[PDB]
Amino acid sequence: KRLRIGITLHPYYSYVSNIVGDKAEVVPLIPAGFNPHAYEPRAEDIKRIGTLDVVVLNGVGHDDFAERMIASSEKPGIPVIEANAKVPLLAATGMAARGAGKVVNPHTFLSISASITQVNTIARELGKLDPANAKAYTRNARAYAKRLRALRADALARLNKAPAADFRVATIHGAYDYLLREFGLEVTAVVEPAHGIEPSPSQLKKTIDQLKALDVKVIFSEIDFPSTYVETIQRESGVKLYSLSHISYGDYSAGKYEEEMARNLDTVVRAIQESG
Ligand SMILES: [Mn+2]
Ligand SMILES: [Mn+2]
Ligand SMILES: [Mn+2]
Ligand SMILES: [Mn+2]
Ligand SMILES: [Mn+2]
Ligand SMILES: [Mn+2]
Ligand SMILES: [Mn+2]
Ligand SMILES: [Mn+2]
Ligand SMILES: [Mn+2]
Ligand SMILES: [Mn+2]
Ligand SMILES: [Mn+2]
Ligand SMILES: [Mn+2]
Repeated sequence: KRLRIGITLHPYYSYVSNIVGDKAEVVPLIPAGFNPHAYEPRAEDIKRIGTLDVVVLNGVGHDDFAERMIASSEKPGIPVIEANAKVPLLAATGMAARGAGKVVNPHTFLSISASITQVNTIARELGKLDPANAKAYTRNARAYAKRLRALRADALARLNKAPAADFRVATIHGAYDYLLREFGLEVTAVVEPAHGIEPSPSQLKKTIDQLKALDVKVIFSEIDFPSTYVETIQRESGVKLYSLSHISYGDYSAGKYEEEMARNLDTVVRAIQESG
């Protein structure tokens, strides 16, 4: 004792740290500065799972590497918190065609409302494991949710007018479908054919031709692990470029999620305000 809680992605470090405080230890599975899309399990990181009591998973497609790390560890039967067990999932593409047709968008963590649902699931499941700190977990979860709710409200407060009917939005990476739904907006197109997959020159050309035909106004690119082909899209479509954070780069911290979500929500507001 204390509880040793494993995490996979940076947003989950933030949720858990804000729920536990000093009552437990938040242990990242994979190193800081690693790209979760590129990550291939290492004996190094698999060997630390044996020191944990519970692992908090996204479990809906953004941390399959962790399910394999646990399976290859000293604790293959380690208690697991399915953080998205009560989150309604969007079925955004793709995962391609001749692999898996229509799948689930695993970026629930890039939503304020689905974040609050995840925070509540984690605080309840940790409460069941650590009954002595169940009250503190719940108190801290409610207070974190109030700050997440205020973050969204204060960002939307900056929006004078709703986007026009012709306001179409595209993204490089299919991470922002949940974020944009907070504005009542839909992503017209995703450039990546499947999650974390680079398009072929022919696939990129077809997409550029679709952004031009569909009159897409703005494109949301990556700050974290940027792509080489975004300037080609700029050079061929005449679409305005804005960048968003996937909350996957740098050091793990409690504040990281709310710091980067505030910047994301302000970038989306700036993109709307700059449409008129
Ligand atoms: Mn304990
Ligand atoms: Mn559990
Ligand atoms: Mn808090
Ligand atoms: Mn996707
Ligand atoms: Mn992703
Ligand atoms: Mn919508
Ligand atoms: Mn959408
Ligand atoms: Mn696609
Ligand atoms: Mn390419
Ligand atoms: Mn065309
Ligand atoms: Mn990019
Ligand atoms: Mn910290």
